[PDB]
Amino acid sequence: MSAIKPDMKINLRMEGNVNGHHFVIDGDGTGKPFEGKQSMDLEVKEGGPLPFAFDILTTAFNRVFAEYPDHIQDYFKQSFPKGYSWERSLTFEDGGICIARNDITMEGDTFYNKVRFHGVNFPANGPVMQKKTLKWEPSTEKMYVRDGVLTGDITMALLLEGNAHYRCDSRTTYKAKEKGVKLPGYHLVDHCIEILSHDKDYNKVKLYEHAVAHSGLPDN
Amino acid sequence: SAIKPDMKINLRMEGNVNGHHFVIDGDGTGKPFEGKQSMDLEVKEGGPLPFAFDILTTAFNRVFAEYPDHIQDYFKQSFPKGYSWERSLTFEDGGICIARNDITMEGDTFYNKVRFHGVNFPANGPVMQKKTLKWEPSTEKMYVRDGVLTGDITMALLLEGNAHYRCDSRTTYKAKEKGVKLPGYHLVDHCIEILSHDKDYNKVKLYEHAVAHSGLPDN
Amino acid sequence: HHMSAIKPDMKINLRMEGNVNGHHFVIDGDGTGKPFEGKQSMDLEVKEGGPLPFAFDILTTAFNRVFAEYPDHIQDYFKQSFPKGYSWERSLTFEDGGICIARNDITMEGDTFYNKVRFHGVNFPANGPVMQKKTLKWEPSTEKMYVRDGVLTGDITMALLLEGNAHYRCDSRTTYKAKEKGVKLPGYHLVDHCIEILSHDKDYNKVKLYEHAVAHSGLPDN
Amino acid sequence: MSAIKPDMKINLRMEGNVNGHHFVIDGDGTGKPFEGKQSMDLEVKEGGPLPFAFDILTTAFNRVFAEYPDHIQDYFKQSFPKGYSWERSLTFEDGGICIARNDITMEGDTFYNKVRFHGVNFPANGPVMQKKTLKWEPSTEKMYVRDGVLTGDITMALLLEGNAHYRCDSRTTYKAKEKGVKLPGYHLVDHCIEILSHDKDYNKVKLYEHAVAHSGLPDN
Ligand SMILES: O=S([O-])[O-]
Repeated sequence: MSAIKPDMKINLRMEGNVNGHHFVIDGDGTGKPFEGKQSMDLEVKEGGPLPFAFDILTTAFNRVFAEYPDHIQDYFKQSFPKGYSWERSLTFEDGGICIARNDITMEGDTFYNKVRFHGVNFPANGPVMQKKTLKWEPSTEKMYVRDGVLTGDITMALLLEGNAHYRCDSRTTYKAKEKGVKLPGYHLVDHCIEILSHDKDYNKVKLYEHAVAHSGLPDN
Repeated sequence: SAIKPDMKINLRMEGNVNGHHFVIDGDGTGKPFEGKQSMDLEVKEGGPLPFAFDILTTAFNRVFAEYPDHIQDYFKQSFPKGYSWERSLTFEDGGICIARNDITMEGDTFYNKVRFHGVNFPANGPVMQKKTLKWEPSTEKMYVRDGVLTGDITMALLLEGNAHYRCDSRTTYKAKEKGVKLPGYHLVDHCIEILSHDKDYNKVKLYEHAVAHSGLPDN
Repeated sequence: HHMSAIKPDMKINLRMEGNVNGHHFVIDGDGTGKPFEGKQSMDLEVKEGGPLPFAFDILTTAFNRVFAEYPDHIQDYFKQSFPKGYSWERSLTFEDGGICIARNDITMEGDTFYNKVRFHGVNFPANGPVMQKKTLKWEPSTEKMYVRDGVLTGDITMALLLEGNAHYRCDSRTTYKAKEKGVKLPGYHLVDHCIEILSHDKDYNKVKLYEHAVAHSGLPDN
Repeated sequence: MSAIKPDMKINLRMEGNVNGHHFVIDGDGTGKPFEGKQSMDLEVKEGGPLPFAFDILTTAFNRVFAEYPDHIQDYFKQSFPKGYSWERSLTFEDGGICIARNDITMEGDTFYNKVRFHGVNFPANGPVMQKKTLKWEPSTEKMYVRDGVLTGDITMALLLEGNAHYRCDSRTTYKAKEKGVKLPGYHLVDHCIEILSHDKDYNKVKLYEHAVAHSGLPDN
């Protein structure tokens, strides 16, 4: 009833502004929604080289690519073909704050992603502006309903040079476009996002993501 | 030098709160040295706004604050070239807004390019339900962090029914010209009010009064 | 690096003294567990301050990461911290302003872990779910373990299930410190947790608690 | 007739534990409730010399001593002779968290303060454990009612050696012991606290505080 196919293309356009620097990044990728895997090639079309760590944008670069077991309601796959949208806040431990949105629509075998990303108050000597990030660590999103809306909260951490970490708290709210899509119960979503390759200045990046929903111990 | 006793304000805000895009124009006047400014606002697009207009109002210029002679006035020292600010508002129910302003001057007019984005406001909360009455008067705590003037504020919106809605504000302020000397720690008292509005806030008259001081016992 | 003297089956002796919103209480615990299976359980008895005027659940995460199953590719700080032991301190920040801090000093004698627990909580609203006892249980969660300023630290996004099927969020931060020199710090990893009140009397003066915890490295290898 | 006299004495005993270090501090002071001023001599009875910055304890060492104007209800002066108590959390930007409680009663011309202070999760290399604090900057408490209880929130900042600042957010709830003390409307309370003198290791400290409530601008 979704018309979500086992192999899907992804078409993404993101425009943003972090600390006054405007950028536009295009993505073209492919994914396996039922396998919870996606990858994409990204190109900074405007505003490169980015004066800040590319990693902070990468979670903005679609929970339709999360493997859901049968015992958990899969709000995202049930949201199609009309699609859904999300809004997120990323609160970093040094006061940097970003918000992002994405409206996901599907035409055929392609998801289209309209992504906006704005960040403010990153310290000049912090690891984001000084590009000291190495990767996001694997994380687990906590998904619950609040005020009739599916919401995901995650304790996230960017690995830095020296193997220090930089903490970020994210909150995302997810909203099906079509009315009456059934909200899931509380669950967890394991995430692992990775930049597989990049040019020296991150004007081109290959990004990979793997996400699996589960109900926690003892069952997972 | 740059800043005259009476001064005009031209503002354009583009925003998106909870996915609703809007554009608001502002034409105003103030007295920088008395720390008072007033502005007429017209929602040019996205009207009527589906959310509390009050959340936008602190984004609608610290050059309009009365600084006393004993405290360095970074804002007036930033002109003619001007300065910019970036702000996050973290509301107690998870709603978060970020805003930027780039302020420039030509002649007797300040030009404000304002952007405002808000996400994650709950549908039955006072913001989406428009249950706000006003920002309470507040005090900004101004300090330097990582070489940047920063202002933090414990803010509270009065709601219908006499409850309050808490927000924490952090603003960073940056002069465009290199070498503007940063102030030491100080406070800025703020009072913002909507003086009038039409029923759906497509037109609003806004007024703000701000005074910088060094706290007790000398304030 | 050395023999821990941690046996596959251990006893637990716990004494907690605390104050939440001005109400003092003392709670004693006797339990047993399997450190290598990451499972433990204990019978708790409120020794005074009973019956508690707040939700018992907020105390439960304070009632030992030595009971967590670690795979051998993740360094297990807690088991190596024995025989001498370790201590932790923790803050719980609840979404409505309630804030708790808690400390445990853990030692081992023979086949028994001894836990000296303190718990202090302030600013919970009178009509909030903690003070009105509207909580059902903690949801399963995942702690993110990492080294922060040279100290092993775990941060958790937690949520209490309430009556009416709402959730009440809490953020926890715990610092863990071995008592002896030479304990190797682990790299970033995750710890799945699930805690549950198995049974209780009407006023929670008596409670049976169980916990299961498993360490892992996240996707793709978990 | 009034329980609040123009010249009052203060008797205080604090017991605390910060980062596992236990301590007991006794305080003997005087103040002028109507002028919003008080001072106290403190002596560390147990656990001295303290291994952390004494300044973090100082706001725990009574809003009875705040000058309130006629047009703002003075909850604190109206709470006596029976008294009131407060509970507070101090959330420092580097993860240190302190909670404190004070139960204040009165006998004759003396206030009795039973204070408890606990802190956890201060980093070894941070300004509290390294004793790099110089003072609390002057601040303004925002006072409002929430769920029937008078609550005060403050954006606070410790000046550090080197002219940096260390941020702390505090929230305090205040509750009269008598039923029927009328809650105030929203208002502000300016505070300044200062250590007037101390011995090298802070085993003896003289502390002073001045507080004035007001309605904000325009008025004052
Ligand atoms: O993991 S549960 O069964 O406590």
